[PDB]
Amino acid sequence: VADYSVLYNSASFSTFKCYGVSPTKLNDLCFTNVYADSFVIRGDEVRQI
Amino acid sequence: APGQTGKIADYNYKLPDDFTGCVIAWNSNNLDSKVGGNYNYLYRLFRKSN
Repeated sequence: VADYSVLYNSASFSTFKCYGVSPTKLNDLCFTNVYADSFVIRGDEVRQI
Repeated sequence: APGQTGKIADYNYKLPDDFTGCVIAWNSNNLDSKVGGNYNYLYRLFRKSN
């Protein structure tokens, strides 16, 4: 069970673009599975992905 | 902006989905830079609804 309501709440997130669905609606739908791809990139190319 | 949610988008003040108008933003870091820490600027936190 994921607390997707509160993960969005941390104000550290400076570039929070949810192309998939709206952020607040992360709470209701049930995910088949999930990919969690983590890395660190340049400050300029943050929006190239 | 109409189409965003957050502490700055709904918890303090909301823009309607049919809003028409002009937002204006400019760099007031000159006057707003207060040696007293300008802590007189508040906002409600995480209101239970929207």
